Amino acid sequence: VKIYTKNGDKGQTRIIGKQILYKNDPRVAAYGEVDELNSWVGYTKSLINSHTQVLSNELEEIQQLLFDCGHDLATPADDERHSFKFKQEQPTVWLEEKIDNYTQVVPAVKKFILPGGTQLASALHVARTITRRAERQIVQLMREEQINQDVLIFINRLSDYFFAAARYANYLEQQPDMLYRNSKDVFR
Amino acid sequence: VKIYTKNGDKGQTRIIGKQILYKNDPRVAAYGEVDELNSWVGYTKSLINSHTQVLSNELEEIQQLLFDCGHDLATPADDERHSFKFKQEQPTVWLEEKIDNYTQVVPAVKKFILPGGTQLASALHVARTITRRAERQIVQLMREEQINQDVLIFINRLSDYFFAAARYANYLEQQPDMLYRNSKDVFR
Amino acid sequence: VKIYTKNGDKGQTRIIGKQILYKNDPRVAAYGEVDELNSWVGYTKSLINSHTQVLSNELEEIQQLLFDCGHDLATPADDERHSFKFKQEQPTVWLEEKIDNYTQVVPAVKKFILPGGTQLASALHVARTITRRAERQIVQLMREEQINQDVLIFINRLSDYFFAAARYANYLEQQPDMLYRNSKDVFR
Ligand SMILES: Nc1ncnc2c1ncn2[C@@H]1O[C@H](COP(=O)(O)OP(=O)(O)OP(=O)(O)O)[C@@H](O)[C@H]1O
Ligand SMILES: Nc1ncnc2c1ncn2[C@@H]1O[C@H](COP(=O)(O)OP(=O)(O)OP(=O)(O)O)[C@@H](O)[C@H]1O
Ligand SMILES: Nc1ncnc2c1ncn2[C@@H]1O[C@H](COP(=O)(O)OP(=O)(O)OP(=O)(O)O)[C@@H](O)[C@H]1O
Ligand SMILES: [K+]
Ligand SMILES: [K+]
Ligand SMILES: [K+]
Ligand SMILES: [Mg+2]
Ligand SMILES: [Mg+2]
Ligand SMILES: [Mg+2]
Repeated sequence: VKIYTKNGDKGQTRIIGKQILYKNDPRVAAYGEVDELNSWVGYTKSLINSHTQVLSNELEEIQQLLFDCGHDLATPADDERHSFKFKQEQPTVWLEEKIDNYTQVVPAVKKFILPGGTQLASALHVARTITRRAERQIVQLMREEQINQDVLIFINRLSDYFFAAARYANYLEQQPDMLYRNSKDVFR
Repeated sequence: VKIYTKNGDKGQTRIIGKQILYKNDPRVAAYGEVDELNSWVGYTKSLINSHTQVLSNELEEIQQLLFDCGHDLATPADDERHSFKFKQEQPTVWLEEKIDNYTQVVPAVKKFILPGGTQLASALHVARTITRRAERQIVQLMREEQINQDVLIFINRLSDYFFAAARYANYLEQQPDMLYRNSKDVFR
Repeated sequence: VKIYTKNGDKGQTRIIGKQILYKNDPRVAAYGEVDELNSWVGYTKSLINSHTQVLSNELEEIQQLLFDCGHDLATPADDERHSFKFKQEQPTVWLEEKIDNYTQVVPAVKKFILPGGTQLASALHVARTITRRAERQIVQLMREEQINQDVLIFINRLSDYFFAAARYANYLEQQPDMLYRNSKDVFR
């Protein structure tokens, strides 16, 4: 079992189906960024402590979902042999219930917060912004190729999830959020 | 209060003013990368310990400044309703005094250093390179649209600040820097 | 000694040789991403503990090699004054022996694993995906300019190294890997 095949040494790689693409192709970038997010989520999960244990399981669940998302991003819409498997409905509602819960429990802001606080909250804000980077790449792909739009819906919602969870993480250790000092009242 | 509006589910988003852009638009990428840097800085700040407490306040200050920078990056130069608020002068001189101080105190190198050392120093080198990534995106934007050039000045200087602070962080725990073994004498 | 020259304040910068490029130029991005990887590796190394000490030296070695790689990426192929110095052969075989060893020792999977586990294993998966991001940028450069193809070979192999090392890191603390629940048997 050798994970190195050396077939990518010239800069091309296989997607799902028969097509090979350059490694910088917008599709390869899209699921590559999802993979980087997925690794970051694993890193974030590794920072869980006794105050923040309640977040551990859902972070693992998100990793499972990001594999499902990446699968579809790797799959051309006109590949006869492979189909999209990701359905946004249940995963996205699941995220929304957590955003709702976490928004309700934490102290309310009007103003932008500094992305920071505890190590876990800060890692969740990093997750938030990597998710947003991945989303930009998914949009890049979408503008050139037919994608499963369900992935974009979920990935969009997911960065709201990470924002909400980051604030929740601070709340779980009673670390106050800090406000952006020049912020207008932006959350309504 | 629902932070999820679902208006971005199709890949477009509002900037400051009335314009909507695709999420992968160079402007949205520019302030998105600034936001990722901002989250990283929060993460770096969360790693401060009793040896490195002297760096905590300025890292928070940098977060405030990155919100000011992102505001202007989000604002088209011909938006009648919104103006640039960021002025580079004082923030950049403030960075320069710290670069000066930190450069003076730490052991002098000629040669490239390995970006590493303590956890905080290493996080500061990560900050350095995320700042540089954000700067590249700001330049991408600048080549297509009129930006507040003050933001570029500050963001340029900021990666020098993170280099200097990373070396300072090592010095604060008396962790020696390691040299790149094939380095020419590059700092003069 | 002032590391800030202010010459890049307008968005252009020098490469090796006489050429100046915009900071978002594909070459500047390529070695800039290598620099971000290099900083991440330093961060990963800073997470080493008594269980994982055996990985510390090779991570430092990888930092040395990434400087060698970046040098060549910074060097145009037709620069009369500067030459490529990186040779892939020995560094890449060195990576392969470690991939082999680490693959052999850890429990075998068929299926995709969640990128996660201990803090160090998770950081190694982050390294894996930053390496892959850098590789995409190196390919972007290659499609426009003649590069030292040895760098691409090594950088390709390196993300396999980080995958193998991440699994090894889990094994060193006896943290089980978790499988992607919808994975097909992909490793053969
Ligand atoms: N740099 C990269 N960024 C994102 N995705 C990649 C990258 N390289 C390959 N891929 C995708 O992820 C899968 C696994 O990567 P892998 O390294 O095995 O591919 P490869 O580089 O083509 O092969 P090899 O590394 O054996 O030469 C590939 O089949 C491809 O779909
Ligand atoms: N992926 C992204 N990367 C960077 N910036 C973004 C991204 N998506 C939106 N933005 C910018 O940041 C602000 C807040 O993001 P937000 O998620 O609220 O926007 P949206 O995705 O358009 O809306 P929603 O998530 O409610 O559907 C936006 O108004 C826009 O200026
Ligand atoms: N944002 C960036 N991303 C990646 N590489 C960069 C970036 N800016 C400069 N470089 C490269 O790295 C080297 C060091 O960066 P440095 O900040 O010293 O350059 P500069 O911005 O042109 O100068 P200064 O910061 O003094 O105005 C440069 O010579 C150039 O090769
Ligand atoms: K491989
Ligand atoms: K939102
Ligand atoms: K500089
Ligand atoms: Mg959104
Ligand atoms: Mg500079
Ligand atoms: Mg490969």
